[PDB]
Amino acid sequence: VEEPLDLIRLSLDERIYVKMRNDRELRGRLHAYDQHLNMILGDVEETVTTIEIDEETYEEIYKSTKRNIPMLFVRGDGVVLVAPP
Amino acid sequence: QTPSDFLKQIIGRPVVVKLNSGVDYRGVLACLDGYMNIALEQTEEYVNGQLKNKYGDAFIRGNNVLYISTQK
Amino acid sequence: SILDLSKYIDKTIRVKFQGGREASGILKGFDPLLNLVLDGTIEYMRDPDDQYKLTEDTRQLGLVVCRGTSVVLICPQ
Amino acid sequence: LPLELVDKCIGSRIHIVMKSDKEIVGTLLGFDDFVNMVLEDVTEFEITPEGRRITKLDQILLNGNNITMLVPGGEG
Amino acid sequence: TSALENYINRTVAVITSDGRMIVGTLKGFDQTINLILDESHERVFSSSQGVEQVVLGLYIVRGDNVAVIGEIDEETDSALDLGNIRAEPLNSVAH
Amino acid sequence: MLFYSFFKSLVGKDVVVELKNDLSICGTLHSVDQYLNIKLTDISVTDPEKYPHMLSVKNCFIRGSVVRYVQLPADEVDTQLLQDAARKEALQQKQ
Amino acid sequence: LPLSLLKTAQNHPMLVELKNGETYNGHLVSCDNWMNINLREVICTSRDGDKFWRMPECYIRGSTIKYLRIPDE
Repeated sequence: VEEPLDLIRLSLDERIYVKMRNDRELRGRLHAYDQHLNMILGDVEETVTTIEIDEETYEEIYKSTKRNIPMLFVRGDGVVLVAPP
Repeated sequence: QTPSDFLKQIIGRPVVVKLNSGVDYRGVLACLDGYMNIALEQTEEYVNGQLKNKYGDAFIRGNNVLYISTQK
Repeated sequence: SILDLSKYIDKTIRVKFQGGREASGILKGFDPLLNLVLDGTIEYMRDPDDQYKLTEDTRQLGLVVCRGTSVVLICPQ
Repeated sequence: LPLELVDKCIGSRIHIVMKSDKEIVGTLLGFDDFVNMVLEDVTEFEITPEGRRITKLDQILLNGNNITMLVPGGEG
Repeated sequence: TSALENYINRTVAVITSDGRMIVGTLKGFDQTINLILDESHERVFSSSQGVEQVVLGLYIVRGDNVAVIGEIDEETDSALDLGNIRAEPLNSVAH
Repeated sequence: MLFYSFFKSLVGKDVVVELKNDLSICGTLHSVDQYLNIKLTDISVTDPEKYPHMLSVKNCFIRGSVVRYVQLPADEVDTQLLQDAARKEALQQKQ
Repeated sequence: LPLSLLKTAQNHPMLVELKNGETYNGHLVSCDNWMNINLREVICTSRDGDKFWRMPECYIRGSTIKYLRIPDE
């Protein structure tokens, strides 16, 4: 029985896509994780997605910003899902 | 025991996995564990239409999983 | 531990629950983990418009079990 | 005893109400220590929107984390 | 080891998970960060009405709701520095 | 254990903690515990001091539950240790 | 030290703000090691001041407590 954790440790050293709580995603190289899904990612890019609304029409314009960092610890409680890019 | 036997006879079946946040993930159940962590292959993501189609395995936290269901 | 539910064993009680739910019903049984068996169960929900007007938001459920894990407060009714 | 009541509801219809305005009606197949429940041919209702969200077929594992109320025999 | 031992009976700034700062004195703690504090007051309203700033002396904060405790450089009892009110009010830990 | 032992190796390194409240704190790692609560010495609010709610605070205790991110430099970490330890650890938690 | 203060705080007036922003005003009769309480002679109030109900005993799950304001004593 390979557990999901055993199959996600097959993706160690590789670039992963992580979707987080608060309309944010990370992409980076997976150096480590535990059973809580705390993660150490190297060479990461965070993307923050927000909804701007036109005041008159109520039409939504999607906008984004990006942050990049060499090495980053991620608390597992913010993680919704992991996949590749 | 009824859940561990459920776990054994849903490996390999297509399933729907719904999270607490209301996101629905559909695909083939590659693995599960006792804490309800999930990996699914060929996963679609639904909320307000199609939001993601996934091309490799996706791993889902069991603490955030609301239900897992066979798809028929 | 602290509250012996045997004093409440047969009367209508008021129970608030973690998701915002309020339930009222006759206590018929319980365990140390505070799982409860209630009879004549009424479930009330809370919306922004339903505060003192708590009666329109009413569902009847009859015999129920309330899960002791999400129990937030218990008092007489 | 509450867990004895849930045992008595195996093979009966049951309605499972979560903390949110959401509920799940189906046949109770069994449960574990934590009250994770296996349900068969399940209807998923959101109460607030006044509509079912899906008709499930086969078995579901519904996590006991968000389960507030268990009603044997189902709705009315 | 990371204990709240050094912060005992010294002035402290507490951020609750709601997004609320507190000035207080830490009288006691446990291993779940349940905070027993005295002489508590806010920080966002001291510049408007300094009498209303003083909420209380003596309260139990539950450790589940504590985000942050900061150690401040108190000269002697009856003194602290700074005040603020035109800042983008701080958010909650929920997102 | 893994991340507890990982943060024990980074004591005395300069790190940036970004919280769930969007507050970002520069500081020197002094200690960590089993729940990954952090105590940071000689702190400064990074990004801007737009969160002036501290200022007079030089050392903070951070509840591990309110951490979103801990930014680190690449020089501080052996990536071979981290991958080897991770393969051994996920194997340990479930067996 | 905190739960020890609550054990000795048996018989004091107390104001309890919960997670749900509701206020309880009563006199502590018992606590446990998990911080659950029972209290005597009780006022239930919303954060906005709406008094909804009054009770003689009430049990509060410790997980739902935001904070407890004790007397200045």
